[PDB]
This record gives sequence, structure tokens and C-alpha cells, in this order.
Amino acid sequence: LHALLRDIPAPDAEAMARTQQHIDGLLKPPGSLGRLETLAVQLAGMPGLNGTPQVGEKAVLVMCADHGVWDEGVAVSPKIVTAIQAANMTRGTTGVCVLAAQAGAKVHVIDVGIDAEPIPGVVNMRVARGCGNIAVGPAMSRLQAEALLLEVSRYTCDLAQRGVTLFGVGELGMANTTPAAAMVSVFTGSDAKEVVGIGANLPPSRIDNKVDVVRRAIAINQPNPRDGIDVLSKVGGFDLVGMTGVMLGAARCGLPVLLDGFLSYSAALAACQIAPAVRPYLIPSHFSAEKGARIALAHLSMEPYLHMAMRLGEGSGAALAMPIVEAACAMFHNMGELAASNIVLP
Amino acid sequence: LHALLRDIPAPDAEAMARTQQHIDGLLKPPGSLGRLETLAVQLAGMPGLNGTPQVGEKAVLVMCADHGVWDEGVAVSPKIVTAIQAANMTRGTTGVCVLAAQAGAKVHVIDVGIDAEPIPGVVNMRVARGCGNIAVGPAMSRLQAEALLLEVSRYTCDLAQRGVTLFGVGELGMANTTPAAAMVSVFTGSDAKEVVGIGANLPPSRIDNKVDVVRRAIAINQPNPRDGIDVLSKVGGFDLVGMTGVMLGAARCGLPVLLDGFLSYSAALAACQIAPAVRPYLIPSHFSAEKGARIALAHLSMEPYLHMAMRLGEGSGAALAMPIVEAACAMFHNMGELAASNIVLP
Ligand SMILES: Cc1ccc2c(c1)ncn2[C@H]1O[C@H](COP(=O)(O)O)[C@@H](O)[C@H]1O
Ligand SMILES: Cc1ccc2c(c1)ncn2[C@H]1O[C@H](COP(=O)(O)O)[C@@H](O)[C@H]1O
Ligand SMILES: O=C(O)c1cccnc1
Ligand SMILES: O=C(O)c1cccnc1
Repeated sequence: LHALLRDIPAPDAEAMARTQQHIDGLLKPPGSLGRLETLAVQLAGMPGLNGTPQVGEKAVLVMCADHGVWDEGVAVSPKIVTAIQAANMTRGTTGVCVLAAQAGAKVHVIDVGIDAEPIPGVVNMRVARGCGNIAVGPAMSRLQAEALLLEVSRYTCDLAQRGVTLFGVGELGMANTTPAAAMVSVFTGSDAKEVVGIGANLPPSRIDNKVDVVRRAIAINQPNPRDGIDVLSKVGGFDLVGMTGVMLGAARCGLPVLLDGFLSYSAALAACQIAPAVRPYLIPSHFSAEKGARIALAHLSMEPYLHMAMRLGEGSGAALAMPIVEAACAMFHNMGELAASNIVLP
Repeated sequence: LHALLRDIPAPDAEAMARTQQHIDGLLKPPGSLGRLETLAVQLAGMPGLNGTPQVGEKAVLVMCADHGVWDEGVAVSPKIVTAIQAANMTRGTTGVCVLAAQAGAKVHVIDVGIDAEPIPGVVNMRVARGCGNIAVGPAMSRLQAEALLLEVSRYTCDLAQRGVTLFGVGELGMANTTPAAAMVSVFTGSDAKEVVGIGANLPPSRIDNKVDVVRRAIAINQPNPRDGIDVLSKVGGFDLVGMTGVMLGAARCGLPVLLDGFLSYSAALAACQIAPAVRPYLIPSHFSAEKGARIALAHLSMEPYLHMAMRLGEGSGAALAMPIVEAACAMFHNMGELAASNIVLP
């Protein structure tokens, strides 16, 4: 793991410079394609991309797990929904599934800790049958967190070996917006009230309770904000850890990762805390409708491309943004050049 | 024309109600897909869509024309660029071309008034060799504006006959951000300084001049804000008129139109002024980096989905948003249902 972290490559400034120059020469006023140009340059700097903005195969990794904190009354979805939805993931009837197929991405469902019998067709990496209830103690042990980071990290990079060049992250886990808010609070130093949202339709009345649980989780565990692994283990969840692991793996592999929503922002904060070298590989997708979204994004210094008021999770926003990434590549490779038309601008 | 306007269909509330109910029953927390759900409902209300969110063939209509106001020093691109770029449109090397191909849309290049010899391969609807210089008089005659609206309107609806279900609008015309700012100022009652931008890289120093030209155009022509046709004819351009005409045609045809950037917002304001019934058919794409974008969008009461800091025009933003529209359809038609999984939420 320390190895893993040590070996994350820096971005290739040389490739980026060449990309910039090429973009500037395209059939358009310079800088006119805005963020699409910036994105293209970003991709070019990623070592696993072979010095150019390109997209081969696409995959969305969905990390599923249950949380003990569900017992605190923080979620209206029945616990079993995690197991059910996970199975549905295998049938392609879920939101991410439909969106991924639309983008031509393949969905990978990974069980990192669902509290139910194993689901056939789902990749098994189960840590335990749900994590500990963060309201009264830690979600898991440091060892447990580290091992999972390791395992997921490797799975991720292994996919790269098989042609995958673009990843998307997602999750599934009733009550998961609770540990997510906890992490956000800790990493950003914001008060719980500021970052706790309605998650999956939590009734406005039930909010106060959710805010109390978060505070309690923090007070009780005393997570160290300067130690991402500490935070994940104490007030996180298996799903959140899995997401952070995809991020670490893609970065080590020198490949891009599309973030999703609120849950993903949490994981991103952790990953960047653990390894700042991870940052350059991350790509925002959409602006989650979760209350704590703005605070979380500010801390990540990210401005998502999509404003859809989405709040489903599963990696749905990530799938939705994939065509944007492909568009930046298309721009890069298929547009004509000013010079060739004898067009001269100032 | 009055006929045309008279016959624009109202949206089908019945279809919309059925769509809403269907969406609510999908495998997800209700309302969780946010704007994607709203979009799907919007599409269902469009009569040419056959009571369901669906996308068949896609087309982007690009209206090209030159402007006399170019002579006022408001644009850094050489005048000939319009003619050149238009030809390039026929070769698929332009920004819209590349993006449209990515979305599987076909680009239609229409010459409504380029000041050059006719370009083979380009649809000919030329009004004149460039419009009048709005700084000293009107761009064209009312008759001229009306006829063009008519002609474009018809072309648009005719495409519908051939399978097109989704349109995108775009333009090409050096100096066009000038008449656009003029229209915006007039329709919204905002001062010129507030809505005049750098267009295609106009140097910050040269701005004042551009602001003066706009004021002059207005003072001199005295366009009537309550009369969209009056405004278009006086301080608009052939390209802007063409765009408004696509909007009127698609609406009459009961089909959706994706807006583009700043130029398109101008045209949208005019169309909505001319016929409010047009509104429900319009769909924002991206948030243009042009200074007057915010004011224009507010008046249209629209919140674009994409924040890409784009400012190229040509219908590039429109092409970029097409996959979003298709995504809403996919959601609608391919997701599974809560009931079927025995999932019960509150
Ligand atoms: C039927 C259903 C319900 C929720 C779902 C879902 C499908 N897909 C994602 N989520 C989202 O809701 C949960 C987080 O919200 P809270 O913390 O309020 O539970 C996670 O499962 C998240 O993926
Ligand atoms: C090479 C080139 C230049 C401009 C272009 C373009 C390609 N494609 C679109 N535009 C954009 O720039 C023009 C409006 O900006 P202004 O009012 O400053 O001229 C229009 O042609 C608009 O389509
Ligand atoms: O932003 C998300 O991804 C999200 C928000 C609420 C509930 N589930 C997921
Ligand atoms: O927003 C646009 O479409 C735009 C802005 C500047 C120059 N051309 C087009």
C-alpha cells in the first residue's frame, strides 16, 4: 500500500504542452471551446492514456455495502433494498445500468459488505455483513480499511490491463449519506448541520435526528482529519472505502476517474487526503442535489459540468458524463486546423 | 404566417400526467433523477412525439449570414471567415460537425445571407449578400424578415416528415454577437454595457466601441420590444432570423428544439415574443461564457444543463446536449419498476 501510493505517477507536462498547442490550432477562436479544451489537456497528461486524449473501454464500478447506522433511524429505505438493488444491477434495470448502456460503459457490481446472502453474478469482496454503527463506535478496523483499499485498488488497475481507459465510481447502501456527511464534516471542518441532507427522501422532520447521529459519530470516534484512512475506518463505510480504492487504483494506473455525486465526493476527499497525487486524475461529473454538495466540491476545488439536480447515486451521474469526455477527444482528434483553411486570427 | 403561429399546438397534459406516474414508479427514490425526470415529462407533452419521450433522427440547422455592422470594428475575425467556415461545414471539420457526429446528428448548413459567392453543398436561402449595418439603419425590411421566418419554418417542419424528432439550432456570422446583444438589450430592458461581450475574442480595449455601436443601433432604429418581428428586422440579422424560424417551425410541428449559446438565446427571446406558445418546445443546452448570457437566460426563465464555459456557437452546445435528451428517454423506457422488485418506499 505505501508502495502503491508511492508509485502514483505525476502528470506528463510534455504531453499536455503538445496537446495545448494542437488545440490552439483547431478551426475555432482560441479558447472558444472552454472546459472541453481544459478537459482534453487534462486527459493528455494522464500516463495510461499514451500522451493523447483518448477513450477506449469504459467501466463503472459500483460498491455495495450495508451500514450499522441504519438502525439509528437515518434512512427510510428498508435495509434489504441494498441487496435487492444489487441483484437488479445484474439485470441492467437500474438507473446506472440504463445510463451506462447509453454511454457504452460496462457496469461492475462489487459487494464489499452487504448484510445478506451472497448474490450470484456480483463480484465478491465482502468485508463483513454490514459495517459497525458509527454512532457508537467505528465502522471497521484500520486493517480492514487498508486491506479493502488494496484489494479494490488492484482490481481497478487489472481492468486497465483489459482495455479499460475510463472509470466511473458509484455505490449502493441504504443510510450511506450519513457516514458521507460525517466524513465531509471532518475533512472540511464544517458543522454537521451544514452538510447533512435528505439523502433518499428522508422526511424533513427526521433531519434533526440525522444531524445528531453525525455529531455523535464524530464525538465518539474522534477521527483524525489529517489521516484519511483514520477517518474512513472510523466514520466511513465499506462502500465509501471501496470508492476511494477505485480512485487510488486508477491514479496508480495513470487513468482518469469520473466522480459521481455526494457519496463520491466524500470518498474523493479521503483519497486526496491520503494521496494528493490522486487529484489530477479525478474528473467531476454532476452537481449533486445533496445539501452538503457545495461545501464538499469547494474543498475539492471542483466545478462539475452537469447541473441536473440529481441525487440517485449508483454512479448514474458518472455514466451521464462519459459522453462529455468522449466529446473532448473527438474535438481533439477530428476537428480541422485554422492554417489549413488559410484562416488567420489575432 | 399568422396561420403558422395560430396553429402551434399546446402541450398534451394527458401524456404528461401518464409520463409522470410512470417515472414515479421506476426503480429509484421518487424525484431522485431530478431534471432528467422533468425533461422526460416535457418531451412527453410534445405532440410530434407521440405521447412518450422518444428520439428518432437528430438534426442541427446552422444559419449562416454576414452583417454590415462588421464594418464598425466590432469583430476581429475577417469577414471572409463566414464563407470559409461555411464551406468547412460541408467537410465535417468544424466544431459542430465533430460534436454532431459524436451525437449521431446530421448537420444542415443553410445560407441565409453570406456575402460571397454561393457555396456548393450549402442549402441556399440567401436573402442578400449580408444584412444592412444596424448602426446606421435597419438590418432588413419587415417583409424580408417575415418571408425568411416562413421559409425556414417550413424547411424545419418538412424535415420532421422525414423522421427528424429533435432539432438543434446554430449559426455562423462574423460580428453576430453585436446584433445579438442589441436584441437582448431591447427585449430585456438591460443596458448595453450589461449585455455586450467579447464575442470571438474581441480585445478588451475594443469593447467600448462595441457598446457604442449597440446603443447607436437602438437609438437609430427605435425597435419596438413588444414586436419581435420589429426587433429582428431592425437590429437583428438573417442568421438570427433563421434561428427564430427553426424554433417556430419545430414548435408548429410539435417537436423539441435544443438551444445553443448566446446567439440562440437572442433568437429565443424573439420567438417567445412573437409566440409564447413556442416556449414549451425549447430546451436549454449549455451556459454560454458570453457576458450577457445570465440576463438573457433569466428572461427566458431557463437553467441550462451544461456548464462548459463554451463560446464557439455553430450549434456546438446543442449537439453536446443531445445525449442528455436521449438519456432521459432511456431512463423512461428502460428502467425497471419498484413494484416488480417488491420494493416499497414511503
Ligand atoms: C430504491 C433505491 C433507494 C436508494 C438508492 C437507490 C435505489 N439507488 C441509490 N440509492 C441511494 O440512496 C442511499 C443513500 O441514501 P440514504 O442515506 O437516505 O439511504 C444509497 O443506497 C444511495 O445509493
Ligand atoms: C474561425 C471562427 C470564428 C468565429 C466563429 C467560428 C469560427 N465558429 C463560430 N464563431 C462565432 O464567432 C462569431 C461571433 O463572434 P463575433 O461577433 O466576435 O464575430 C460567429 O461566427 C459565431 O458563430
Ligand atoms: O448525490 C448522490 O450521489 C446521492 C444523494 C442522495 C442519495 N443517494 C445518492
Ligand atoms: O455563445 C455563443 O454561442 C457564442 C459566443 C461568442 C461567439 N460566438 C458564439
